[PDB]
Amino acid sequence: GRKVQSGNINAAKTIADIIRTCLGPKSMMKMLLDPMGGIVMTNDGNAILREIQVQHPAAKSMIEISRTQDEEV
Amino acid sequence: SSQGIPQLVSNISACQVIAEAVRTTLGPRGMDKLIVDGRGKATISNDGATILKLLDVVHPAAKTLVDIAKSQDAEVGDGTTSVTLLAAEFLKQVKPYVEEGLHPQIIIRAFRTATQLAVNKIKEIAVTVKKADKVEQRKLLEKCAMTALSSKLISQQKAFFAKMVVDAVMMLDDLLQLKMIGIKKVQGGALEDSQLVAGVAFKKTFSYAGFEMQPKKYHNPKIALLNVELELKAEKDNAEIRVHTVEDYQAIVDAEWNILYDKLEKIHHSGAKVVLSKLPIGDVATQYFADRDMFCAGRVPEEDLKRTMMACGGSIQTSVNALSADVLGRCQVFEETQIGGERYNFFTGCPKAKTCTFILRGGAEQFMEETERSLHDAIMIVRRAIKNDSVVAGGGAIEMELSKYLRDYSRTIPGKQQLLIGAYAKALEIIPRQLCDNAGFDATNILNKLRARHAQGGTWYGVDINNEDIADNFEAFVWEPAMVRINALTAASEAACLIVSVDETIKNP
Amino acid sequence: ALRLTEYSRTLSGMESYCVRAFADAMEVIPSTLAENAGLNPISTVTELRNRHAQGEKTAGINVRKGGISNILEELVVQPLLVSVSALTLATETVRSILKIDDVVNT
Amino acid sequence: TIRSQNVMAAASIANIVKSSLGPVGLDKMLVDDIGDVTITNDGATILKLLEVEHPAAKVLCELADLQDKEVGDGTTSVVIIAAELLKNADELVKQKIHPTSVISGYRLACKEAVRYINENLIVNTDELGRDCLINAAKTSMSSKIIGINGDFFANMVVDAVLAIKYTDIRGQPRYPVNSVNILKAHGRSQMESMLISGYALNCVVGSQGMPKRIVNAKIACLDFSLQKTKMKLGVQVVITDPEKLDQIRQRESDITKERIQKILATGANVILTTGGIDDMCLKYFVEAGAMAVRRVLKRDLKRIAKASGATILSTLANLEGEETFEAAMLGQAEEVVQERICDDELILIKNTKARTSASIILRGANDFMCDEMERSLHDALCVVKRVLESKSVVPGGGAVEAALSIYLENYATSMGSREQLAIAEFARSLLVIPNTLAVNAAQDSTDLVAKLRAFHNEAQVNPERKNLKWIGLDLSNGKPRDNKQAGVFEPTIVKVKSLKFATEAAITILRIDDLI
Amino acid sequence: LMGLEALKSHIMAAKAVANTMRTSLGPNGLDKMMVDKDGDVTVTNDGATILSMMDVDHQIAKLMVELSKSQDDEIGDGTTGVVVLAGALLEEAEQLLDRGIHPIRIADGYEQAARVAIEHLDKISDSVLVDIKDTEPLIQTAKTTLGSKVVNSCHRQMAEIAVNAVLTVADMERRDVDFELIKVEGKVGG
Amino acid sequence: EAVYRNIQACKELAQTTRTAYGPNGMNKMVINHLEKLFVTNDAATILRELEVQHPAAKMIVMASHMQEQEVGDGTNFVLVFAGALLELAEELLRIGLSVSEVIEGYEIACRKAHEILPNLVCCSAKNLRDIDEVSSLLRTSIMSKQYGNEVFLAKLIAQACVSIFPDSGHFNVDNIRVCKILGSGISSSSVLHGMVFKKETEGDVTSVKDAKIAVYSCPFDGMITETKGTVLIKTAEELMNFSKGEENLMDAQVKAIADTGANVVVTGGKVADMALHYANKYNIMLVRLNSKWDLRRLCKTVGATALPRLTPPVLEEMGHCDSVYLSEVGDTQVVVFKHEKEDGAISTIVLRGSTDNLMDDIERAVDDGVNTFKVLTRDKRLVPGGGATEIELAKQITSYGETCPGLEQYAIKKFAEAFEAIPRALAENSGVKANEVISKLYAVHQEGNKNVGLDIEAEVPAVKDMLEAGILDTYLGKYWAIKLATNAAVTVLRVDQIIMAK
Ligand SMILES: Nc1ncnc2c1ncn2[C@@H]1O[C@H](COP(=O)(O)OP(=O)(O)O)[C@@H](O)[C@H]1O
Repeated sequence: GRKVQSGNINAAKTIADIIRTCLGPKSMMKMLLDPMGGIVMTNDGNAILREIQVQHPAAKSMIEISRTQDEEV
Repeated sequence: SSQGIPQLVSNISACQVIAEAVRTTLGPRGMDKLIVDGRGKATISNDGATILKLLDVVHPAAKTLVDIAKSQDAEVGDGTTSVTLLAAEFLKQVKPYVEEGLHPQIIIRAFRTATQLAVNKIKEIAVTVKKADKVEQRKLLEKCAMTALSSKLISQQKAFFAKMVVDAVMMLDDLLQLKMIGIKKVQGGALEDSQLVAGVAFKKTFSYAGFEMQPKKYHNPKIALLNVELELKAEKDNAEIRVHTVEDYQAIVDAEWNILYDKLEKIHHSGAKVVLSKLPIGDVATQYFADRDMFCAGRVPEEDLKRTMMACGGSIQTSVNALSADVLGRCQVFEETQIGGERYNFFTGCPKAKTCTFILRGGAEQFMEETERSLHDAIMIVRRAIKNDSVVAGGGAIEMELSKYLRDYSRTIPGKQQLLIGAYAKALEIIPRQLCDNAGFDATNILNKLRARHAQGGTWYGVDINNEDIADNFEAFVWEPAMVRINALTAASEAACLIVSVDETIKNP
Repeated sequence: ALRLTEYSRTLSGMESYCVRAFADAMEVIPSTLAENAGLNPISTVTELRNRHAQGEKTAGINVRKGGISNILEELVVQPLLVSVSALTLATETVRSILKIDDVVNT
Repeated sequence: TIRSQNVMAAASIANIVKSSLGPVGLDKMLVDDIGDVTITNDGATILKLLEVEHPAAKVLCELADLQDKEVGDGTTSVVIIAAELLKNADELVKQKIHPTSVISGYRLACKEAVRYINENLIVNTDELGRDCLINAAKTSMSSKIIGINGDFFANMVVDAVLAIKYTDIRGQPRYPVNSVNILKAHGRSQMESMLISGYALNCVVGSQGMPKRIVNAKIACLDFSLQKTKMKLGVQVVITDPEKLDQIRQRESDITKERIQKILATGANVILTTGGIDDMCLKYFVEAGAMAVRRVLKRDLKRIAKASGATILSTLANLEGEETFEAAMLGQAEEVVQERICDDELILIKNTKARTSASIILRGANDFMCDEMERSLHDALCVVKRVLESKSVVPGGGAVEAALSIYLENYATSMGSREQLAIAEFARSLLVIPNTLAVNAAQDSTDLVAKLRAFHNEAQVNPERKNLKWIGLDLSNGKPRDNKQAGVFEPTIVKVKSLKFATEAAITILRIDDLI
Repeated sequence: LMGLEALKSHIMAAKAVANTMRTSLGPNGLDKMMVDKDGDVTVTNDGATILSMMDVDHQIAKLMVELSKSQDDEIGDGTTGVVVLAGALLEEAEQLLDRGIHPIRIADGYEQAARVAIEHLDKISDSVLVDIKDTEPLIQTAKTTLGSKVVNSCHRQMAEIAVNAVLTVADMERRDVDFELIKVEGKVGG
Repeated sequence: EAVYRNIQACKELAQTTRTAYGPNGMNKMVINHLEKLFVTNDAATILRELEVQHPAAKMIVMASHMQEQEVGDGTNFVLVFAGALLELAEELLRIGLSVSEVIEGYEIACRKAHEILPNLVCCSAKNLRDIDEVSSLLRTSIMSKQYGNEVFLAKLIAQACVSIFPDSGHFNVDNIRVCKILGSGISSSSVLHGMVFKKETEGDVTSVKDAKIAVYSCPFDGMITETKGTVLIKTAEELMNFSKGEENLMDAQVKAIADTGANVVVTGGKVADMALHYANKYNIMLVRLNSKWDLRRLCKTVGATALPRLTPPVLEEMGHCDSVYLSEVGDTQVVVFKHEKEDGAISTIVLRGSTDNLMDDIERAVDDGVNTFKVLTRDKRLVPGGGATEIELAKQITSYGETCPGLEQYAIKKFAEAFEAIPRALAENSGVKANEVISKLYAVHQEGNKNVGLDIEAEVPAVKDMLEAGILDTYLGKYWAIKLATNAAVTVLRVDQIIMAK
């Protein structure tokens, strides 16, 4: 249980906590605060994933494997 | 540093801190210690037990370490520092292993198993070199002692100390004795004159008269011991009422000295000849003894007083009166002789036989201020040679035998315990390592030589204390008794396991 | 170092003490050759001094091993000119260096 | 902190590459640049890719890459062994041991260790492998077991490697792993698989108007392809002739009657031809008997050329058929069968001369698991090939690093000089390979290294137990196994050079004193 | 605190003692001024008197001054010589420790150095003629040794009285005497 | 928030107390307000010194004290098990379940455990004679506190208890006292009928028949109510005159006050050695160097009572005994008072050892052994221990949780996992990784063996049957341990805030 796996898990938990509310017919709206000043609304998780900033390399690799998932199906 | 591994690391670090204050002291020619604490006064000592007693062990791990180490009492050999350093180096060699997340109880089991195997190995290989019938064992006791002090200049006086130590073997024949080891410091003259005298000897005498006017061949003197002063009356006493009785100014102390004269008559017809006391005695009293067939030997330290009272089988008095009883014994002969530059006193024989001593000349400080520790240790050596049946080669030779046996038996054990047994065997190496380091010449080379000389051939090889290179410590009669080393090694192992097996130290304010 | 310590003993003035210091300085190179071998420098240098003070005027540290074995065969040898040039050039350099009080800019 | 600054950097590199030493090791994310995310678990790749920042790490990785370029793949073993040597050497130096004494120690330890391995720890392939290769392949299968299967595949691969034994100069008969004609097949009972001597092609089915249904004496190769169309070399349309534009192909087809006469004179009755040849062009040779087989591809071409010696471009140079055909490109063999096996009409060239290749039909229900067994069996073929490389092999799974640790420990006390403590410290350092292989398994390193080292000491001290020389950890498990009766093997040359280069690295980086 | 650095600190304390005893030995030595808390001031060349009240600064200096004080009856003139010689021993010992030698080995090297020093020193000089009877070369010795330091002028009388006093008591104890029987009574006024 | 704080405090308390659980428990340093330093592995003492200032910690500690005063073993089981309850309740609350649901689930799970555990028992204690059998029954409790040297203490305790356990089905807790005279060798210990003392003033025992005891911490007078006589230490000659006086008063005691019950006077303060000689001449003994608890014990076991200051003796504080005689057990003088059930019901052992720390370790071992004997006498059925019973309960509670639909099942499952925490506590102390051994124990235990547990002796995590191995706890001990542990857990969980009042 080294710190690197803990960081991997923490990044996965953060991104999954962001995405969770987008599941189901009653899914929540999400807020995208582009530092230019505008806001992008979204209902589903792929749209928020395509432009969410992930500075942590673990979350970035999670995004890459999500890209690998979504390109297939 | 709260629970488990961090707290154990803190405890073993404290053990290392308290060990470094004693590790340098280990060895016969140990690099000694200076302690200032206790009243702001200096003291110099080359004994691990002494420096541990005078230093205060505030830390709990150090507290229990020194308690269990001194519980072995190290009366026979310098075992306090050996036990302390073995325990500390067990902890040192297991520090990384407990640090990497090793449960502190399998290590306790490892220490117990390794110690049991080491004890069995020592008892199996210890040689019972003591033939009882043949009396000429002196011809090897003398060699053992002279080699225990082979470092200093021994042209022919080696034989004199040899005869001293062996005749002291038959002189401390009965039981384990503590006065016998002290030797009276003498200043001036050559070192040739060194002869045994029974009983006790006393320090520098004052300029009191009666040195020979009353012959110093007291035959069967009854012994007197004192704890109350007889003093001069130079201080003035006031009596001013009238001038008719100018003699009354001194009659007040004349009455006191008449009472003391009655007490001295009580002593005189009680048969007591020589009076011992802790405190200086007035000159007038000294001449009273000189005239009245008795003698003054006061202002002597209490160690000689307990020495003499257990010589005579009596007790202290804490009084000047009520001495007309068997509270004191009867020595055969008292003599006082001018030896070198100072007049000394003697009680040869006394009534009992557990009391004797020896006279040490040489006209120097170096070799005899050394003696007060070195021949202390050397007649201790011969006492281990006499009164312990089996012996094993000292100077770390047995430590290398264990560092080989326990290490290979570790590499034999299948379980994870084997690595810990190997660390244990490595920790045994500190005694030759530290003993070599305190002798100055580099420890690493000597340890490599000991490693390579073991595992093939003779096992008795160890550090040659007198020289730089290696030698058979057993052949040089530098022995350590089997039983005492079993107790020391077991005590060190118990100290190590007791330190390892404790979690947080808790205290309530 | 041995013979020149003897010479400084026979010499007079502060020059004698300085020549003794010359010998004590030069004993560094055998010490550091030992300190680049397995042997501890101090024991090696004192052993070499004792050997040269007991005859055996050629003893040192070789390359084929680390111990003091230079009686013959495995001994490492050089033409003296390299050593005497080392001495002469180093002595001239230290003469120049101590010959200085200050370094001035033009 | 002038030498420890180098030792700690090397130890950090070892710590990074450590968690991926064995086949069960973890994955490493290496990013030499932003966004270039890479995930590999073989330490050699990360060492080639990890951007070291300290010159000690620079030189250690340079020596690791030099070892990789020299022989084998033991780069990981080199790095961890060398850096553990460095950590323990710095521990020795902290104990006032002089650095060059440790240098001489490690040098002599490496020499004596190489001697020990060469003289009593190598086991020879001419003694080994008659049956043990079956269980070695089983161990290779253990990584990707997909059911009760695996024992039959072990017999399959061992019989193949015996059959595909590449008789060659220097008496070192190993085969190229890619040569074998492994073939995935669906609609099959996947727990069987047949092996047939001779290479196999991407055989034509459902269009064989050519009567390849009968046995052939010899096969002829052809990487040309006569065509009505400008898809391949030799066909041109720039000619200014309404006839010649079409009958260039017809003239070539009539000229190839000479070529088929040549192949018949050589011994061939069927000629195989690469893609792009017309089926109506195949009819011309079907009518004359020397029929032509379509759809053989570049991999088929290279397999045919390397196995049967069918060097098509040996004497034939232009696309025209007027040039000389001879045995220089004949598919030299004894006979060629085209039997319908498992609803597939595979073409098998029995007893291919100048290289006796074989064909593998990998029976499997689905594409993904077919590719998975292909990968696993390729790994098994590679591991048995690596065993066969050196003609002499040592027990893998860390048995050597453990056994050799005990011998170096014993041989340290054999000598008195200061180097022997370095000998001993190296002996205990070399156990890092068993330690790492154990850590990479869920079973703790201490207990398993202890059991391993005790077994090896039993082999060293109880001479009756000489078969105990080679118990090591299972690479893909956490128990000590007899690594000849079963288990993995690794070539003696690659690991002895691994130890040698590890020691040379530990000398070159430890003789450093300061950077100025 | 511990080890060789602590021994270097001890060496610095010894140098503190040695450098102040350095200027005092010999007839031309520089005297110190001794001041007590009462403020009394006295100048003296005698190293023993200087060390009699030299207060501790770090403890090992107190230990060594007590060691030097303990031999005043036998050491005689040159006790400050003892102190400066030991200080030089420690000063060069610091260089030896810089060279890396363990302290006990330079210690036993110094004891064998003292041994060879004693062996050579027994052979260094000749013997004066008889003491008890003639006493005239002994008068010359006492003049050229004692009256040169600080007394207003060297003259025969103090030396002659001292040698007469000792020879009245010198021969009984096999050519030996104890100073318990000889004392000084200082009484200013003449 | 405060719930999580209380759970964290109790978690750290249970963690710092857990390391001493099991036979191979880890010792700890103890520094009480007497500043004496000793190492121990006993929950009772380690908590009695540890200032648990957190009120929840104090609640669990006093629940442990109530468990200890009701039943001997399990005082550390209560701590570790309540800690497990609170950690798993913190997990449930982090999931989001309310305190009410988890406490009600813990209550129903405790009721189920108390209902099913009597079915869990596998053996019952036979007759308490046959010192071998009762030794085998004390085996687990004796090994629990001290390890490495265990059979000797079991035999010692068995002999001590059986030699005094009456024919009636009753036995008293304040029966076995301990005497801790120093000396080499633990194995040199022995048992004596009645009470013994370590060492006192010398004397020739004349009270060997019809022994009676007086006890004074006041001037050594001992006059009868019908006369006046006293000793006043102001001058020597009349001090001897008094010494004669109160020696004659002691003679008058052994003559007439013996009918009330006074022959030998117990002195709290030291008396002159010459007065000891007079006591020798006139045939009266005495005892000296006794702590106030020693006087209390001696007087209560004879029916007497210590007098703080001078008062003529009356029947209200007289002591009765059968014999006062002497033995040199361990080569050292020890006095003994022997009874024939006139009062009796007391037996005392002598503790032998080279250190007061080991002396206290033996003391706690003896206390836990005698308390185990207590709880065995009134409940002769007793439970297979060493992790076996906790895991059998854990499996049963897991089955019950799967049997209970809806909510309350979280608390049932976590209560079973709290059971699971016990062999984890054994595993961490025994040097074996907890997860592997607990999983292997489930593997061998869900098969129905029902008596498997953590094998300490194996260096590798493994299991063995504790029934034939001799590791087995008391039924009532574990029953009340779990009962008050769950009571403490449910009470502490029912505190959502820590509030101060004046
Ligand atoms: N030989 C043993 N093996 C395994 N566990 C034991 C053994 N002996 C005792 N135990 C455990 O220890 C418990 C009792 O000891 P412990 O709780 O540590 O101290 P105390 O009895 O004072 O509360 C028992 O309930 C049992 O679970």
